[PDB]
Amino acid sequence: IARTFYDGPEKNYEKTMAILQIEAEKAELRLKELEVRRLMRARGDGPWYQYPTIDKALIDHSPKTTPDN
Amino acid sequence: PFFDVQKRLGLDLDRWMTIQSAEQPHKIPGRCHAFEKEWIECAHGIGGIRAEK
Amino acid sequence: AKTLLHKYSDIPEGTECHRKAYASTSIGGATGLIVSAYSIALKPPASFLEGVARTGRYTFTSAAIGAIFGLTSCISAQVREKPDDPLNYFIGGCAGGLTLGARTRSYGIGAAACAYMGLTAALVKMGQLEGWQVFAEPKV
Amino acid sequence: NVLQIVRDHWVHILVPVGFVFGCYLDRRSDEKLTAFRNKSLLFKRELRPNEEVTWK
Amino acid sequence: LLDLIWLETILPKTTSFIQMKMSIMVSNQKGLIKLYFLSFLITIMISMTLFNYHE
Amino acid sequence: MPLVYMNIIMAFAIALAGLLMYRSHLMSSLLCLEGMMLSLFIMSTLIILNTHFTLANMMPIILLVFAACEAALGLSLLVMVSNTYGTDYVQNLNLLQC
Amino acid sequence: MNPIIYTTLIMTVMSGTMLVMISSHWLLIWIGFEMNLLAMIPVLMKNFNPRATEAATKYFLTQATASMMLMMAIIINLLYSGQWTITKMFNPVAMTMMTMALAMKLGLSPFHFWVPEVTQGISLQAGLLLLTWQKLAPLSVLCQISQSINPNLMLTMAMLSILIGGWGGLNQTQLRKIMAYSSIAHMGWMTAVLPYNTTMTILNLLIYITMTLAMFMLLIHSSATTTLSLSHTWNKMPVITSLMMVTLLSMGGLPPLSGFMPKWMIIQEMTKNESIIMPTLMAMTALLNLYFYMRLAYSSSLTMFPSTNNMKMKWQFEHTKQMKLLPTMIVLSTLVLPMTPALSSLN
Amino acid sequence: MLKIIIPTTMLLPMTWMSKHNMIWINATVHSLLISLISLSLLNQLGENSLNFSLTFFSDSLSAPLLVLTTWLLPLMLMASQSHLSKETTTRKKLYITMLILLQLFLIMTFTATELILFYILFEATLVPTLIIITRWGNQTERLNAGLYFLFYTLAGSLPLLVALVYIQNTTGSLNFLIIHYWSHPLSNSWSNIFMWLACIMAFMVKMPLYGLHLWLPKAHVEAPIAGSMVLAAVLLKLGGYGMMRITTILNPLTNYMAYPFLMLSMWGMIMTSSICLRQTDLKSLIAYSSVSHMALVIVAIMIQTPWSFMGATALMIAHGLTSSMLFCLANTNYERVHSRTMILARGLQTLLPLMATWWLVASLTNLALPPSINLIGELFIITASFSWSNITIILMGMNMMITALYSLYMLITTQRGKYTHHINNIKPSFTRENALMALHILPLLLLTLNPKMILGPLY
Amino acid sequence: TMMSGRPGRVPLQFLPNEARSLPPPKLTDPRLVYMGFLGYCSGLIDNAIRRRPVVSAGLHRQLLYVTSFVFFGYYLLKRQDYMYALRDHDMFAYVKSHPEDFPEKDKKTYGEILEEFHPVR
Ligand SMILES: CCCCCCCCCCCCCCCCCC(=O)OC[C@H](COP(=O)([O-])OCC(O)COP(=O)([O-])OC[C@@H](COC(=O)CCCCCCCCCCCCCCCCC)OC(=O)CCCCCCCCCCCCCCCCC)OC(=O)CCCCCCCCCCCCCCCCC
Ligand SMILES: CCCCCCCCCCCCCCCCCC(=O)OC[C@H](COP(=O)([O-])OCC(O)COP(=O)([O-])OC[C@@H](COC(=O)CCCCCCCCCCCCCCCCC)OC(=O)CCCCCCCCCCCCCCCCC)OC(=O)CCCCCCCCCCCCCCCCC
Ligand SMILES: CCCCCCCCCCCCCCCCCC(=O)OC[C@H](COP(=O)([O-])OCC(O)COP(=O)([O-])OC[C@@H](COC(=O)CCCCCCCCCCCCCCCCC)OC(=O)CCCCCCCCCCCCCCCCC)OC(=O)CCCCCCCCCCCCCCCCC
Ligand SMILES: CCCCCCCCCCCCCCCCC[C@@H](O)O[C@H](CO[C@H](O)CCCCCCCCCCCCCCC)COP(=O)(O)OCC[N+](C)(C)C
Ligand SMILES: CCCCCCCCCCCCCCCCC[C@@H](O)O[C@H](CO[C@H](O)CCCCCCCCCCCCCCC)COP(=O)(O)OCC[N+](C)(C)C
Ligand SMILES: CCCCCCCC/C=C\CCCCCCCC(=O)O[C@H](COC(=O)CCCCCCC/C=C/CCCCCCCC)COP(=O)(O)OCCN
Repeated sequence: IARTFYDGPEKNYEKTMAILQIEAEKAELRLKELEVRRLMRARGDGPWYQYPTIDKALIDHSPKTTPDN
Repeated sequence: PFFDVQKRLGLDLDRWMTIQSAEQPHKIPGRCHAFEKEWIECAHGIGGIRAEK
Repeated sequence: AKTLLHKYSDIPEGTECHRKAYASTSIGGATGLIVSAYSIALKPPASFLEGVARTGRYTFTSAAIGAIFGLTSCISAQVREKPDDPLNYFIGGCAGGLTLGARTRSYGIGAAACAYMGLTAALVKMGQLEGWQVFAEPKV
Repeated sequence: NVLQIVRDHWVHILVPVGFVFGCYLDRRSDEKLTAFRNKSLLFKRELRPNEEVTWK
Repeated sequence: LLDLIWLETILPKTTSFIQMKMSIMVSNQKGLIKLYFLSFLITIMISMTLFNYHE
Repeated sequence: MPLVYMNIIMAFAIALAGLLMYRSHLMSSLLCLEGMMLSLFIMSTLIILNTHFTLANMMPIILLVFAACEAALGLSLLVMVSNTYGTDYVQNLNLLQC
Repeated sequence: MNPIIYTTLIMTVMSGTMLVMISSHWLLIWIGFEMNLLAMIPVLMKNFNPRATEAATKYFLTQATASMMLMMAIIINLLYSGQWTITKMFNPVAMTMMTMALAMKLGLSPFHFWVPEVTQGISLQAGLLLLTWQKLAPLSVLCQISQSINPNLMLTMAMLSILIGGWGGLNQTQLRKIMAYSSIAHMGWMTAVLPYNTTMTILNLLIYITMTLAMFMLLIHSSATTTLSLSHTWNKMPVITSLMMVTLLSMGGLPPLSGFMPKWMIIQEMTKNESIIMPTLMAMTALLNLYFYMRLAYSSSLTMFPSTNNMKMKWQFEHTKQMKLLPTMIVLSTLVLPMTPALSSLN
Repeated sequence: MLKIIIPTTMLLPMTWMSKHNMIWINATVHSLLISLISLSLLNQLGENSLNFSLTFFSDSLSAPLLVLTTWLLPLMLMASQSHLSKETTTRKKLYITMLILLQLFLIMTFTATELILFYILFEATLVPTLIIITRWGNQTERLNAGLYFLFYTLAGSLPLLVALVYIQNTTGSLNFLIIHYWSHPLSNSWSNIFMWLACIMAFMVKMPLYGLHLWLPKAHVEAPIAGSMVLAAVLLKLGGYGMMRITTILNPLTNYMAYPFLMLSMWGMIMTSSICLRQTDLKSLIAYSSVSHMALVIVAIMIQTPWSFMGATALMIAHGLTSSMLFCLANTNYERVHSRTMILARGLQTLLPLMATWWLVASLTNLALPPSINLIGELFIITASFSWSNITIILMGMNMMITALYSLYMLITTQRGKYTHHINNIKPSFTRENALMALHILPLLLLTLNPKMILGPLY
Repeated sequence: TMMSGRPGRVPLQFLPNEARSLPPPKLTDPRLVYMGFLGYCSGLIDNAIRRRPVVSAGLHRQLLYVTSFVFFGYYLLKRQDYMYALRDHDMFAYVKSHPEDFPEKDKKTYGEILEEFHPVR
């Protein structure tokens, strides 16, 4: 029965080790992502939560019929 | 929500009227043209969150 | 506005039961006034006098409920020497619930109202202690 | 005789085929979790001169 | 007394009664825009005084 | 904020309150809508004139245009209401109660 | 009404919504709303009767008041900052006015009163348009200015919408009013997550639109506007009633159906913030919507109601015009949860 | 483990493409083959689980439940194929589809390796059951039974979803292995109190706990026989599986939060057991006995000792088999006389002797006759409770005596005495019914031959 | 909100150029197979609604259904993968550029940490 239908204990052992590593990495990544999101939303210095500001290419830099603009 | 078709095509459908410092006819300046241009140049490219403070 | 909630909260939990009762009855009167306004707007009373009667009835019921709640909760907290505990709030809420039953002249409403109000009052106290937010500020 | 009985009882192979496919898919799935094959502290062993993997 | 009356009364029967009462209260409107827009005015005043003051 | 600005905003608030209260006639409500348009036009014109926003000067004009559209729409609807009842009373518009 | 004129009016409604969506100027967004309303008023009145005139008048009055408040908020924002661009909305009073105007346009409580009546007063095609396409522009504007959303006001209106939709749907026998109340509850769910994540808002909007389109096309296939007229459908189109039952279960929010995906995600999002009490209340309140969906399912699919003799004649005739995208909309409305991660393609 | 999941998804199209008169044969044959295949999961390790993939895993607690589910589907088919004879082929295929979907959802539920997927399938099980009850039930109370079942479940299950997403955000994962290895104590806080309540109450309702049990008599009485079998045998044990999986994170709050529920489970044990003494309806009697047994299992899980856990697993399996058999036995009489009243058809031992011995064996197993696995589970739970508190023996012994009393009462009422005179439509028992009874009862004794297979991971 | 404004983003691209630096989803990806299954279900429902033999009414239109669903799903999967890759890239860069906010704590063994023991009895 063991030879025909089943494998050794090492296979399940090491598959469990690999699975545990993957899930632990995922958990640490989720916590890190939550912290990064909190910091980016609080500060606004990262690539995220960059709300638009007015384009400075729209400004007209020409004499305006009045020296003081 | 916002589909920025104008920016994709470079069309300028309504951007000419959005601000006081953008190409008025006969180069007539707004009352607060200098303050507005200073604010826009200061706040350009840093995002609303940073630009508020 | 929310300044009524401030006048209620700025008083310590187990001190000045009269001032706490006054703040609670102010909050109750405000809530009853809003409810009366909406009831008059949506269900007209067919006459001015009946409208003022309905407004006064609702406002008095709400003010009495608030006053009884505040007075009973403050007295329980001060007598038991145990502030920062939701039993005082639960007791006040149940007493407030009883007042509603007496105002509407119904034992079921009174009994039903007392359990629900008491539970609600206790939950609010626990939220104050722990720091639960009904309207969480966007943080992430 | 074969045609009619086959068109009648071809449904009797769906479940055996499903089981075979499930066995193959399980093999494919557990061939993706070999990051620790022959690397565990309890089962680290020297490979035989003829074999290449401790388990498949 | 317990299974057919009180355990029934507390959880499902009270829930059904309260939900039906609130449904009747909410749904049964006169259909007249006069009362609706009166409610809209009341809502606008409440929102302006309450939420807007606490900026 | 100058006092004229306050008066214009008070006019808008009065027109909005007048619209949100219905007496009997739909024409009176349409008049309150037109008053809200008028107050918005005056407010926009004053703001655009005080701060010399040159390109914004067409903005009130466009506003007026759509004002007419709303008015037109309302008037059309009012005709139909009258044709169904002979009066423009808002109390007749209660079929969708049930 | 002429087919060319109907096409032109539908195209004008869609162009107004697109103009609201693609504009960076407040005046252009206002003009898009105006054009949308102007072209929408006759579409509700395509089939002329006193009820349609009533619904059109009520819709016009509500949307005109909302437009007035919208323009006033825009002008106040311009006064306190000479900016026409749709952005953070520097003034709080103007922000409250804008939020209330958009809520009135969407139908959020307590501005909900017009939705059931307007939906009941118009045909099923106009109701489909009103309950699906008319929700895009106000939601787009709300998404763009979510940074200045007062969480208290918006969340209060959203919870009120969910409660009112759930309670109001319990009392309804007509199908159009049931759809209207479900729409109000779904709008509350959509706007509850708005201050936290607009991607969740867009996901909920897409799922809701798919489910609503499926429901309305099923109700058009089986020409039923009341509970008892829908009770007859099993004797002519049993498959239609079975599909309708599965769609109703999906709208009830039961897993593993598609309608579970939005609320699930929304709950998770509010739990990334603190926000624990609100999602719990919203779930226990969506229980009411599930209840009256299940009541409809009992009447239409899980029991066989008595029929009439003339129905036999209907057994001899097929459907002349078949609505395309109905099978696709049913499938997307039921069997889509396993593809949940694809929402990452929405931000 | 896809070698079991895929064959059920293949049961689906095979059923939908089989010809009109061979749906039952094909479904039965291939369901039995699938159960034979699933029997290979009983070879469990001694230290950790069988982690097949990143999404599915099996330990010695879920393997007997999977075997019970796969074995129960053919019994449900055999018992259903009698009262659906006049049904059209399409609706018969629809009924078989409902049963197949239920079994597939249960199979994935018992082996989901993370809590959100487990929740999704645990709730997905509701739809096929509700459709079965409210579409193929017989009386007009089936609609109310379905409503009670659905809303009782969802009211307790939605806060579980909120708590689960909260836990995932706070800790970072919901995988059972990571959850167990990284477990931390819960502090005595109001927030922790409500988190405990949210995590526990869904499974409390699914047992059901005494007080929240009013859906079970309605649902189990109004349902068709297959619905009753799946409700009593498997769907009641989802609560126990979830409880014994989620209690690993609720310590040490449980030590003082279990105090109310324990009381409700102990005294309630008596109350429901007394109700069976005065039941005029056979199906309601069986349902209330199920409630009392599940109360015992709740006590076992709440006191949280290794002997209690072994007893809970054994009792869950034993009750599943026994309650399924009892429901089938009652249904045979129902199809005979079309009435559920117990005193209507009396003295059936004279007319149906072999069915009478099936009744006797089922009743003997129900009242925990040694050395059945029913007694093994009950006795292990009783010893664990006695270790917990020596005063519990009073309540447990009271329950044992009342259980024997109502079991033998039902047996004597239905089988003994004299036959009702006017009832003349009692035909001889069919081969199908006797085979169904034998296939229910033989696994029970074969299992008491080798009990370590149903004693759980704590063995 | 979070990703709508990101520097160097073309508005309506749906697939930026840098997305080609990622492995394309395999044609046997189970999500693609599920999209094909959804197309098949849509085809069967179409057959059933128009009162046609469900399994074997229109094979050409069923094939069009399946291929359309697979076609759309391929690009949907590509965009989803790209957006997740972007999220990970931005998070890692933000962690790297703000070291004081993500400090590596001292590693302690269970022989030194004192956990309170709660007996079960
Ligand atoms: C920028 C954003 C802001 C925008 C908004 C700004 C708003 C401010 C500007 C406003 C300028 C106004 C200029 C013209 C307005 C147009 C009015 C109109 O067209 O009338 C149509 C409308 C329809 O008339 P109709 O159809 O031709 O005649 C048929 C009958 O009217 C009806 O037939 P029936 O006789 O058969 O019906 C029975 C009888 C039934 O009559 C009644 O039942 C009413 C009696 C209620 C008693 C009031 C409470 C008494 C005690 C409260 C004490 C306060 C606190 C004290 C301490 C605690 C006390 C215990 O009549 C009614 O149904 C009337 C109900 C409606 C009453 C007025 C509605 C106003 C809002 C709802 C108030 C609800 C009051 C409850 C408590 C509220 C909180 C204090 O006329 C009326 O509604 C009647 C009164 C109108 C005259 C007064 C108008 C002034 C109100 C303006 C806003 C409220 C104050 C704002 C101040 C803000 C601070 C600066
Ligand atoms: C989960 C497992 C299973 C659990 C589920 C099942 C159990 C729970 C549910 C069942 C019990 C809950 C029932 C709720 C109340 C029902 C009333 C109702 O629905 O109204 C409609 C119903 C009919 O509506 P209606 O038309 O307005 O009334 C017409 C009447 O027919 C016309 O009536 P009448 O004209 O002939 O006379 C009326 C008048 C005259 O009264 C009477 O007629 C007869 C007297 C009845 C009440 C007075 C008590 C006398 C006997 C008690 C003596 C001590 C007992 C032992 C306690 C110490 C233990 C060592 O009534 C009163 O004024 C009574 C005032 C209330 C004073 C009682 C305060 C007791 C508080 C509890 C203290 C102990 C807690 C346990 C702590 C244990 C710690 C180890 O009202 C009634 O008929 C009943 C009213 C009497 C109230 C009885 C309440 C006492 C029972 C204890 C309740 C505690 C359980 C819940 C805790 C939270 C509650 C605040
Ligand atoms: C999770 C794992 C996978 C599961 C995924 C989900 C389930 C599968 C996908 C679902 C969608 C697929 C098809 C949908 C349209 C079908 C509708 C239909 O009526 O079908 C009729 C049709 C038979 O009718 P017919 O032959 O045309 O002539 C008879 C007349 O049509 C006679 O017509 P009639 O007018 O007399 O019929 C009247 C009848 C008609 O009523 C119905 O048939 C119900 C329609 C189903 C609703 C589907 C909605 C969308 C799907 C949602 C599913 C939710 C799943 C989640 C769990 C919650 C469950 C609700 O209505 C009634 O009598 C009232 C009964 C009320 C019961 C209420 C329950 C209804 C809802 C049940 C939904 C559960 C899913 C069912 C799936 C299978 C159903 C066919 O069924 C089929 O033949 C199709 C079966 C599948 C074909 C597969 C064959 C492919 C080749 C086999 C080999 C495989 C590969 C080979 C390679 C290996 C190497 C060798
Ligand atoms: C039909 C059956 C359904 C199932 C029933 C389930 C029952 C759930 C009840 C759970 C029991 C525990 C809940 C509260 C834990 C402590 C008990 C209470 O007495 O608190 C005391 C405190 O005194 C007061 O009782 C405080 C609570 C007062 C308000 C609660 C009364 C609610 C009435 C019961 C309602 C019935 C439940 C059903 C609701 C629908 C303890 O004193 P203290 O050591 O300092 O606090 C310990 C907890 N700390 C450390 C986190 C602070
Ligand atoms: C139940 C399923 C409902 C889905 C609804 C219909 C499904 C088909 C969708 C049709 C696809 C074509 C739409 C767009 C293709 C080309 C246009 C392209 O440029 O759009 C860009 C990107 O395309 C769209 O944005 C994404 C559309 C993808 C829709 C699929 C996600 C469905 C949600 C997950 C449920 C799982 C469903 C599985 C498939 C059925 C827009 O970029 P951007 O200018 O920056 O967006 C501005 C607005 N934002 C930032 C706020 C988002
Ligand atoms: C068949 C009917 C069954 C009814 C079951 C329904 C009730 C189940 C018990 C209540 C579940 C609500 C729990 C909410 C989700 C848990 C998440 C959690 O615990 O997080 C807490 C949040 O805890 C809460 O906020 C809980 C608030 C509860 C509000 C909902 C009230 C529901 C009714 C309460 C009384 C009834 C409960 C028991 C009833 C049993 C059924 C009879 C920590 O959050 P933070 O804000 O960050 O605090 C730490 C930092 N300061």
